[PDB]
Amino acid sequence: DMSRPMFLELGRSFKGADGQSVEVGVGTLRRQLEHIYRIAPDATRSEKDVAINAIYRQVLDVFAGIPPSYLRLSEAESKLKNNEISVREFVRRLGRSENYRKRFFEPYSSPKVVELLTKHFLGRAPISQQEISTYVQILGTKGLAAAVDAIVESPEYLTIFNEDIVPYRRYPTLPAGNYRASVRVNDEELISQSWSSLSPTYTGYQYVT
Amino acid sequence: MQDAITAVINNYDVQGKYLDGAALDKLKAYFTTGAVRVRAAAVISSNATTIIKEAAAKALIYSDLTRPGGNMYTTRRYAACIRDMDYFLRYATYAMLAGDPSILDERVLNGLKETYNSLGVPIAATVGGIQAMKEVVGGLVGPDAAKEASIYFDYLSSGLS
Amino acid sequence: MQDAITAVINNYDVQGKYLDGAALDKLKAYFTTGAVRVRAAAVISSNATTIIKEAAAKALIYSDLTRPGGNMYTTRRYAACIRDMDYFLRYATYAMLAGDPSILDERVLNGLKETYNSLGVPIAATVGGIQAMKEVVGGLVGPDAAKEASIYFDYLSSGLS
Amino acid sequence: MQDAITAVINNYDVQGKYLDGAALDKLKAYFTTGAVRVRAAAVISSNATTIIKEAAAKALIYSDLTRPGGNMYTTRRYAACIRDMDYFLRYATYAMLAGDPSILDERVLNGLKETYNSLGVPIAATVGGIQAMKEVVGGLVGPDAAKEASIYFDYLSSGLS
Amino acid sequence: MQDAITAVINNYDVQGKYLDGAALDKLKAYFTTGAVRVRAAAVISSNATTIIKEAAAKALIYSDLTRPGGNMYTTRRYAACIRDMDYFLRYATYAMLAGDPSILDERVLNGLKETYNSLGVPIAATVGGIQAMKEVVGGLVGPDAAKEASIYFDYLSSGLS
Amino acid sequence: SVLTKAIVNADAEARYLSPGELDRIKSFVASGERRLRIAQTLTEARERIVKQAGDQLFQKRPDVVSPGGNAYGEKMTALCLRDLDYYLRLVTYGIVAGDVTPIEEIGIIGVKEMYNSLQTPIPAVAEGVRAMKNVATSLLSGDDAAEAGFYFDYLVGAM
Amino acid sequence: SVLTKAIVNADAEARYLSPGELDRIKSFVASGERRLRIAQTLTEARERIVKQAGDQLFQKRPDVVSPGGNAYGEKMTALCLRDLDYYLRLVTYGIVAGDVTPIEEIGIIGVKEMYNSLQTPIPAVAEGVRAMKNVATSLLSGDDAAEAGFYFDYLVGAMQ
Amino acid sequence: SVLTKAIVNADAEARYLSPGELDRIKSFVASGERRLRIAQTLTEARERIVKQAGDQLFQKRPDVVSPGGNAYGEKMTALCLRDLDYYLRLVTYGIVAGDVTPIEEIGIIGVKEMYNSLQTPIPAVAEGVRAMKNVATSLLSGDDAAEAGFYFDYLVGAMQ
Amino acid sequence: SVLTKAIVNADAEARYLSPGELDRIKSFVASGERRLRIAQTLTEARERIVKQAGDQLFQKRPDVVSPGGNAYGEKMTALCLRDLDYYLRLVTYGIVAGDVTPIEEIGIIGVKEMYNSLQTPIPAVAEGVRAMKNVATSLLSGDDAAEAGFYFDYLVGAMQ
Amino acid sequence: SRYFKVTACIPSLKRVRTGRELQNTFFTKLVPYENWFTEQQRIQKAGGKVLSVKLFTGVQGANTGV
Amino acid sequence: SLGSWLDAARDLISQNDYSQKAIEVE
Ligand SMILES: *[C@H](C)[C@H]1/C(=C/c2[nH]c(/C=C3N=C(/C=C4\NC(=O)C(CC)=C4C)C(C)=C\3CCC(=O)O)c(CCC(=O)O)c2C)NC(=O)[C@@H]1C
Ligand SMILES: *[C@H](C)[C@H]1/C(=C/c2[nH]c(/C=C3N=C(/C=C4\NC(=O)C(CC)=C4C)C(C)=C\3CCC(=O)O)c(CCC(=O)O)c2C)NC(=O)[C@@H]1C
Ligand SMILES: *[C@H](C)[C@H]1/C(=C/c2[nH]c(/C=C3N=C(/C=C4\NC(=O)C(CC)=C4C)C(C)=C\3CCC(=O)O)c(CCC(=O)O)c2C)NC(=O)[C@@H]1C
Ligand SMILES: *[C@H](C)[C@H]1/C(=C/c2[nH]c(/C=C3N=C(/C=C4\NC(=O)C(CC)=C4C)C(C)=C\3CCC(=O)O)c(CCC(=O)O)c2C)NC(=O)[C@@H]1C
Ligand SMILES: *[C@H](C)[C@H]1/C(=C/c2[nH]c(/C=C3N=C(/C=C4\NC(=O)C(CC)=C4C)C(C)=C\3CCC(=O)O)c(CCC(=O)O)c2C)NC(=O)[C@@H]1C
Ligand SMILES: *[C@H](C)[C@H]1/C(=C/c2[nH]c(/C=C3N=C(/C=C4\NC(=O)C(CC)=C4C)C(C)=C\3CCC(=O)O)c(CCC(=O)O)c2C)NC(=O)[C@@H]1C
Ligand SMILES: *[C@H](C)[C@H]1/C(=C/c2[nH]c(/C=C3N=C(/C=C4\NC(=O)C(CC)=C4C)C(C)=C\3CCC(=O)O)c(CCC(=O)O)c2C)NC(=O)[C@@H]1C
Ligand SMILES: *[C@H](C)[C@H]1/C(=C/c2[nH]c(/C=C3N=C(/C=C4\NC(=O)C(CC)=C4C)C(C)=C\3CCC(=O)O)c(CCC(=O)O)c2C)NC(=O)[C@@H]1C
Ligand SMILES: *[C@H](C)[C@H]1/C(=C/c2[nH]c(/C=C3N=C(/C=C4\NC(=O)C(CC)=C4C)C(C)=C\3CCC(=O)O)c(CCC(=O)O)c2C)NC(=O)[C@@H]1C
Repeated sequence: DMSRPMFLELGRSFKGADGQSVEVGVGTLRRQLEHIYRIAPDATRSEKDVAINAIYRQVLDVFAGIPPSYLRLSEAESKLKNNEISVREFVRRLGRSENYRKRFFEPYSSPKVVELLTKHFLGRAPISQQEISTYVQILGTKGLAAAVDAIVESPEYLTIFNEDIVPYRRYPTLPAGNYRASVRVNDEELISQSWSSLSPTYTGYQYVT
Repeated sequence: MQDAITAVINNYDVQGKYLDGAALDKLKAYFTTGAVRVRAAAVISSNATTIIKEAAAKALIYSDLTRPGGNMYTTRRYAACIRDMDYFLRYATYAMLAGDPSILDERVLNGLKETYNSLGVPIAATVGGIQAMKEVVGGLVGPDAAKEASIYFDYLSSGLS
Repeated sequence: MQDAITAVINNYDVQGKYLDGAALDKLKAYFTTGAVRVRAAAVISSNATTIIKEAAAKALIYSDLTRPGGNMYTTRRYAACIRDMDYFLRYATYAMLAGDPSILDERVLNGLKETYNSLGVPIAATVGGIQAMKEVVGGLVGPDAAKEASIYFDYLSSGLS
Repeated sequence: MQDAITAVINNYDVQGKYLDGAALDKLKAYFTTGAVRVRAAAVISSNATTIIKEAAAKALIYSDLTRPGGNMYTTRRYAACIRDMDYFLRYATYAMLAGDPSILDERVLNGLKETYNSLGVPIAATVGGIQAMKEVVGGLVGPDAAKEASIYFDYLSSGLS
Repeated sequence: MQDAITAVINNYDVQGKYLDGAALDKLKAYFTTGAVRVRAAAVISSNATTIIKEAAAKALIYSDLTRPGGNMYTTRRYAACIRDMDYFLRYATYAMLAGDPSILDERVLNGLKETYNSLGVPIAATVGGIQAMKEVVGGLVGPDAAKEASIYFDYLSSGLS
Repeated sequence: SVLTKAIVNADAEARYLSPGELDRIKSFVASGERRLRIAQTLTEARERIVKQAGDQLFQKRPDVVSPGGNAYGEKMTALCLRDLDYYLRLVTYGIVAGDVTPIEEIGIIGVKEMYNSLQTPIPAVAEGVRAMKNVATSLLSGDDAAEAGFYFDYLVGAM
Repeated sequence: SVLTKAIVNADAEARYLSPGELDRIKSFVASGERRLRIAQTLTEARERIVKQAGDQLFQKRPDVVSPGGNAYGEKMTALCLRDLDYYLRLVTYGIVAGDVTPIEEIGIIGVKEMYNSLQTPIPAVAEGVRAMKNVATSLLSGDDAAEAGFYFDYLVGAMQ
Repeated sequence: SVLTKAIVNADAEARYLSPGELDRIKSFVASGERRLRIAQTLTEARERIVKQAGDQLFQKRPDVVSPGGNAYGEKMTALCLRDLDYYLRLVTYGIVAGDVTPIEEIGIIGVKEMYNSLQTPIPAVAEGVRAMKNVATSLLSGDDAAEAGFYFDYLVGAMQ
Repeated sequence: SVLTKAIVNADAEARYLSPGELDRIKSFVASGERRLRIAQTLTEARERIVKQAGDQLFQKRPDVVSPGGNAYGEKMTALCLRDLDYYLRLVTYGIVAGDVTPIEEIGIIGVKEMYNSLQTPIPAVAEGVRAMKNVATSLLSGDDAAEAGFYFDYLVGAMQ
Repeated sequence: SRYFKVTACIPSLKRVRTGRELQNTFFTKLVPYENWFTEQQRIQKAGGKVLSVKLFTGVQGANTGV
Repeated sequence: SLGSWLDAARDLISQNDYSQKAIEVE
């Protein structure tokens, strides 16, 4: 538009409404919902306990974000608060724990077990069928614990989190298909099975009368 | 997520428009409501445990659900149910402060229905429990606050159903 | 991924056949082309940043996309677009060396359409940007190289569309 | 970490004493200083890159360190050194707001000497760089602010040495 | 790690010197031996399992070590010992190709002694096993390579002792 | 404090303080003198707050101070009052800090464990804090009272 | 906004909003009316601020408006001014929000990468923002100017 | 192939191919014509190589061709020869590729586990491959034989 | 170097060096004598190369040697030449190593950050290296020049 | 099970990181025995140096209870 | 010692007897 200073005219938007917003593609939320936590020895107990709670909530999928006491592991927590072990070594202990095995290994099938491993430690969906096959062969030939040890030992693990950072949800995008997959595993695949076998719920009795 | 202030800003940013008086009026509206909301949020946080207990008594417990075969039967499932109730209450409080329901759509409502269906959690009863919480909350917060509080509870219920 | 040499080998391995003269001829064909491809790849790598800049100037920038409301509006989205451009360029270079389009299907093309659709990225504009890069690349590499380079760029564009 | 306000509280809590007028006076002293500190912090953040450049020019660069065989030789080492300088500046600013040196001990100072010794980083030169930053900062912040700022820089330097 | 070529480069880089005739002579000395080393490495890799068997037979087994009370008693500890033997062989081969012992310091000798001391692994027997491997290898690789291979095995042994 | 909280978030994100974070510090330091006044009032009236709240508590829960009850006996009754005094001191610390960090570390984390061992009933400690709120609030101006109330409510929530 | 930031911190802690966090929200809502006025002033004077700031920037750095420089030519000079206008708009949004979150998502993330492709020098851009602050400060009341300053400073800090 | 390996390493680093990696590709394309000739020679002589190698292996190890041994009996002996033929085919593929990557997927991964189920002794298999190398080397020119040797050695190393 | 890179990849896989990797080592040692000659030529002509390249760069970009520009003034111009000399020395090291590993550690990692503090413009630096390549190419034989070009190109790519 | 106490110092030689990496750089830690061999290798490949190793728990040369 | 509590607590016990009130639902 003539009579209008050119710098104003170049900024104008012809589309107006019906145009994309800041929360359109990746969006603002998933960033800034990600906190790097590092435990410091000096840190106050209230600071330390927020990070410990974050470990529990990533690795055991504690949506509520505050572990129920039976889920906690206390000796490991004391060694972590003493700075005798690293956050990485605490995460390794959690996976070798029995609560891990009952909630995540025993109900699932091995290919789903692997998906849950990468999600729980690593923050992402499995990258490839070749990645799935290696971990499945570990589970079948050696423990659940040996598979837990492999991911934490993995180079990916060591680049993104090293020893100090608590794992976080990261939606990569570097490999192909991983951004979609990691959205589906972190945002839609809420856990949908019961860990316990006993006292199955009857379908009826939906309404409360 | 988005809040009321950011929602105005975002609408103007897609237009590329600087903020104008009409936009400013919407922002002004939020700022008057704000003080009330803060007070309401503190009330809810302090009485959160009570709110859940009352709501469960009103809808969930003394029912077939608690009796054997019911989803809320077994201590593990009872505890899970009150855990979920607490989540919903906390997020509703966040939404009320924000003045926008977006947060509910993002964290609370995502995949919830499908998960519930696979679990066998009864949606209707859950909705009933949300509505029960709303009534209890309404009393505590007081009438002016209650209207604001109600919309977020209603938003959750509609999403779940 | 798979390259021209491995592609021949794999085809003979499923047959269980030992390598024969006809197979050898295909391998021989790749080996003559190879030297040219290596030179082209080095050119592209050195001029990569410039190639992207020129291609953006030709298609993406000074447009509605950059103007407010457009998907390349905001620094975050602008940066993401030029990042994707760089990926396409890098993978096309890999494909040209390999002499096979398979790697593009495995690493670039798989899931791209669906991802773009969820994001709201406009495919047509992206294709346009790839075509722009091809033209710029064609100039730098020189004619003999350009023909080889073009097929991989075209393969990407067709996949996206 | 600990701040001035919490430091008073902690001292009274170990005694078991309720807060008294003398304690209140120390708290009151911090509250008057506070406004000045906030202004100083904003100045430092805006001029941070400049502060580091000036300080490096004064002490680190045009020296044997930058010349081959020096610790700051190679781009990787140069970049690491200016990264450390930025850390020191940022933490000193945090300490100045807090009004307590504790955070420096907890995060910056702890393990630094041992790490430096294994790396081969020269402590004396580092200290020199911190002292240089202090002088530059002093100018920017202005005199009243400078006195407060100086003590935290001095605390870092003494810890490192 | 560093190899022969990078050892020269690093030595000149700290001085900031362009490569000179003396430097060029050292590099030439490596380049002329290179082909021989490659052949030796292939021999060792193909015969690796045999080399370890022969070396154990000559120096470790049929002894008190393998008998109860000995460190290589139990399948677990026998397996650990021949695992370590395998690495020593592999790393010595890497060193021989590189023409530099640095890799042995960085990735074998460092923290091996401390681990061994805590375990109580008997050093003399280990060194004996390394020396035994050296003797075996010399035969296989032949005149061209034997001298070159030997020095890296000797370097390992002297590091432990 | 407010300061600690702001700094900790910044350090984690490895950044200088945001304009928002700076603003919150400014607001807090302006409020400082008022906060100190609120704390002083409660400190002065400590003995009264504890005692009057104690009396209400014993009326509300006769059982605790009954031969069957845990709190029964003078020594036990003193301890229950001592506890109330401790909690009141904590509240004052919170007010001056402008946040709960001090309160939380000293009095709420691990609290469930300690009282459960003692067998003192927590579903009643909260009531004692509520009681204390009512007394304390009556010695404060309306604006001051509201500020003080938040901290009391936090305690009740945390138990 | 202040609200968004507070909620996000609470979510991470998995807690209801703290008394201190609630107090911060209260302060923001009180300040809001003043903030709106400050933003309105800048909006009205926008055309002048951009123009004056541009001139100062070009005086500070002849090079950008020179054959070598990126800004050289009418179209390019306009674009450089357009960018300054964009940053001013963002600052106004920031002032009303009480936080830089709006500013940061639209303008400071990926900014280095965008400018590097364009080949625009980042330090010059920062100078233009500094220039804009000086013009804006003169129009604003002293108290208002201080508030506005923080947001301007953040931009300068983010891209330098 | 050489190409595949180079691309894969670059992709992991997320970088364009290094000058050194490009040089290696150039060298490989020059070598390729010679490599094709070497492969052809081995293919032509394959039937002879397998037979001669078989004989040597059985002479080297009586046990395999003994009632206890796995190779014992006509069917079993045929299978052992078939295996030798398979490994020779793989070697030829490797020579043209310039890398064992193709060989490795088809022949070296899971080989221990496969043979262990069959109960065939792995060291004997390795001996058969060594035998094949000796025959093959004699047919090949000295320079050609060295190239071929490496690929044969890799197999022997993998089955160990 | 070529050697270092091969060993490092093997060590990561915890395997002995592949036949392909061994072949690449063999090729490199054959190439080495030629490489040494190329490096010597550049070393002898170094003073001239740096000087001529500086000339061209300043001609191509007046701005850097202008009051606004970083290079302006004698001392500054000397430092800019010193930088060019550093990069030339690195390139020579690269040619003998057969890889950019030496170059990369000393010169390409953290380079953006270093130059940003100095405020030196990175694209100009890249131009200087391009200039150096053109001078170097003229002195070198055509085949030699191509080899040298790759290393120069890598630098230009990295400083971008 | 046996456990090792290990001190190590690790440099970042491939990249320059802005976030505070001191905890990663100097890390005394307790490692299960079965993990240590992998963890030693990892430190060596990074070009870290292993300053100290002590066996915290477990007895040297024990045939059982290991 | 909690001396102030010790005297105040007995003063409270003497002034009023809790052993009759009985809990009130309220
Ligand atoms: C540029 C020509 C066009 C454009 C691009 C654009 N892309 C995104 C976001 C994403 N881009 C990808 C795509 C890929 N990931 C891969 O692995 C591959 C194959 C190698 C590709 C090509 C992904 C997954 C994302 C999302 C995650 C991320 O940001 O990393 C955006 C931005 C969306 C956002 O909200 O940031 C844009 C703008 N869009 C245009 O306007 C151009 C036409
Ligand atoms: C109680 C009788 C005495 C007491 C105890 C006390 N301990 C700590 C802190 C720690 N306690 C331990 C000890 C262990 N952790 C373990 O895993 C085991 C072996 C199974 C033991 C026995 C540890 C490691 C800590 C430090 C870190 C942590 O909290 O886990 C304290 C707390 C000190 C603090 O402020 O953190 C106390 C009070 N002290 C007494 O007063 C009693 C005499
Ligand atoms: C008796 C020893 C104590 C006591 C009991 C009590 N319980 C309730 C109410 C409920 N108790 C349960 C418990 C269970 N549900 C389960 O699935 C299991 C495990 C198999 C248990 C044990 C439930 C579900 C309820 C809620 C009501 C319902 O059944 O739907 C009450 C009533 C409290 C109320 O207000 O409803 C009481 C009194 N109370 C005591 O004080 C005794 C020491
Ligand atoms: C209470 C009113 C009703 C009820 C609840 C209930 N929920 C579960 C199990 C799950 N609850 C969830 C829900 C969420 N996970 C999330 O990530 C989110 C959103 C972010 C929510 C709100 C999930 C995923 C589970 C599964 C695993 C888990 O417990 O963490 C149960 C237990 C089901 C079981 O068989 O274990 C119950 C009982 N059910 C009722 O009957 C009430 C009407
Ligand atoms: C010339 C092409 C451009 C230019 C160069 C320039 N550099 C400086 C100052 C320094 N340059 C370096 C660089 C290096 N140190 C290293 O370790 C390496 C890798 C081997 C390099 C490349 C250093 C460290 C300095 C700082 C001073 C010092 O060395 O002690 C200047 C001086 C400017 C100043 O000091 O502010 C200049 C001019 N500048 C241009 O504009 C040309 C395009
Ligand atoms: C600059 C004034 C001097 C200089 C610095 C220098 N530092 C390193 C390497 C490291 N520096 C640190 C220091 C810190 N990391 C932290 O987390 C903190 C506290 C917040 C500090 C202060 C660390 C841990 C490293 C190692 C890894 C890293 O990059 O962080 C180097 C590089 C040495 C090397 O070879 O790795 C240098 C050069 N050296 C000088 O010469 C200047 C005087
Ligand atoms: C007999 C069933 C088979 C057989 C045995 C055989 N063993 C050896 C040599 C050794 N055997 C062992 C075994 C052990 N040491 C231990 O610590 C344990 C666990 C408690 C065992 C079982 C050892 C260590 C040796 C090494 C030599 C030594 O005794 O120190 C041989 C000779 C090995 C050689 O290569 O000469 C033999 C023959 N072999 C068969 O064929 C039978 C089926
Ligand atoms: C064999 C020649 C002698 C022998 C070996 C032996 N070693 C161990 C245990 C370990 N060996 C290592 C060593 C390494 N760490 C490294 O990083 C490297 C370089 C690649 C090496 C070689 C380690 C870490 C361990 C402990 C963990 C593990 O078992 O993997 C043992 C076992 C000791 C025990 O008591 O368990 C043995 C027996 N000892 C002998 O008797 C031979 C003389
Ligand atoms: C002026 C201070 C400096 C300057 C600017 C300049 N910019 C361009 C081109 C573009 N600038 C942008 C910037 C933005 N898009 C966004 O989303 C935001 C945040 C809201 C910004 C600030 C964009 C997208 C472009 C690309 C072209 C387009 O808009 O479509 C140019 C011209 C392009 C060129 O390189 O020729 C210039 C000159 N240049 C300077 O050097 C000044 C210091």
